[PDB]
Amino acid sequence: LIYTAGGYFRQSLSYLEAYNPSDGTWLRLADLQVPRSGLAGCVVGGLLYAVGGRNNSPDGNTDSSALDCYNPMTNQWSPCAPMSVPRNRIGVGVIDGHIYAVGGSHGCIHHNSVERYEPERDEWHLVAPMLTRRIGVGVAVLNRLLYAVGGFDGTNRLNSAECYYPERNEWRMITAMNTIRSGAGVCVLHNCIYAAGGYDGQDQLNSVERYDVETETWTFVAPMKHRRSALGITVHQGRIYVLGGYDGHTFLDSVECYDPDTDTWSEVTRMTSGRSGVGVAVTMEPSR
Repeated sequence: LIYTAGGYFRQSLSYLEAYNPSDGTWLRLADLQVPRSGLAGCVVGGLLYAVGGRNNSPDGNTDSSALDCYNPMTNQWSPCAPMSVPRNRIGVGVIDGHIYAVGGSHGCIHHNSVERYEPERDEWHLVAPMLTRRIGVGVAVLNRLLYAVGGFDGTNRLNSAECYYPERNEWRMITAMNTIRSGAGVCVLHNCIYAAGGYDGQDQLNSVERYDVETETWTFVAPMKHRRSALGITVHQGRIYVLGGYDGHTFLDSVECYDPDTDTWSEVTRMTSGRSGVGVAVTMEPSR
């Protein structure tokens, strides 16, 4: 199942829902302990983690350092140790069973800092900072290297990308994308990094481009049907799924699906309500 956690629709949301691409159903699961938008999702050892984000409520506006863990076998959330700082509009990636938290914001602070979570010790530790402050950064892992793509440095939006080498603890700039994107969806499919949609400071985007490590080159592929920034993204069974987002007028409930064999996008479902800034990941279906 494709799990979507939190998100925004003029309030941060607490929803955890899981899409069955065969059934078509949306399953409604235990609410997040705290309503959060701008968070990221990932899965380690079959557990779903909700990382960072921000609680936009009618009574407050607090960025979040929280790490929370959802178990599909108990349908229960439990908290983890938090990050060293709050990180709204965070990106995350998983290497070797460890969660890397990348960039994000805390008030006016635009982070270049990066930290690493170890599930077996419930500990975070800071690692080398990025070359660039990036909020709304897209994050993907390819061959155990961690890529940070695009984002917003507080003044300019970015097409640059950089690559973290864990065992050298250093960041290195790579070829920049063809398009400036903050709040894009970035994931890995087969052995390419995909960057889809986002915001260039003027328009929300429908274009999609993919990075080949071998040629160190970004190539455009087919665009999505709907322009969207702050979309959620994941990979399920060899296909990319993009969820929701914001198109300058609407918080979308559209979910589109990319087939790399046909280089075609299609709309496959709608979320139960439109939202942006969700955390998305894929794990084992809730045990019932």
